[PDB]
Amino acid sequence: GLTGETKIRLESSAQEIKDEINKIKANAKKEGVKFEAFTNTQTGSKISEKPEFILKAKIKAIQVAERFVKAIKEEAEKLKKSGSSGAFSAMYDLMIDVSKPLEEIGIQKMTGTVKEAAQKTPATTADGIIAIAQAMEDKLNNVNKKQHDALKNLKEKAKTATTT
Repeated sequence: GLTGETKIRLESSAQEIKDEINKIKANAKKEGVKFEAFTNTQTGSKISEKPEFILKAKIKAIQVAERFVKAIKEEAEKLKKSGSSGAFSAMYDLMIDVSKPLEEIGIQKMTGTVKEAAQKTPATTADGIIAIAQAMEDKLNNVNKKQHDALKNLKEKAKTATTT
C-alpha cells in the first residue's frame, strides 16, 4: 500500500518534518555533486562557482524550519488550560532530543537560542513560550536574509555559457 503516516497521525511526533528535510539528503545522491565536498566546496567553488546545490538545501532548510517555531507556540496554548508545568517538561525536554538529530540539516542553531530565551521569557506558562517563539523566528530572518544574499551573488555571475 502507498505510504502515508500523516493519514494516521497517531504519535503526532516530530517525525513528519523529519522525512521532509531528509529529502535534501537523498536528493543529493542524484545531484552527482561531490557531497563530501559540501564543506570544502566553499573554496573549490572558485572553479565551479555553481554552489546552487548547497544553496538549495540551506534555503529550503530554513524555510521549512519556520514550521517548528510555529508548532512550539501551538503546543504552548495547551499549557494554558493545563497549568501543569509538568507537561512542558516532557515537550520542552524533547527539544534537545529532536534537535539533536536535526543537526543533520544544520538548524540546531536558531533552536539553541531557545535556551537563552528561557532567561527573558520563562516557559512557566503558555504565555512565556508563545513569546519565545519570536526569538527563534527572529533568527530565521538573519539566516534567510544572509543566506539568500549568497544566492543573489550567482545572479551577477549569470552567463549563457552555463550548461552545454
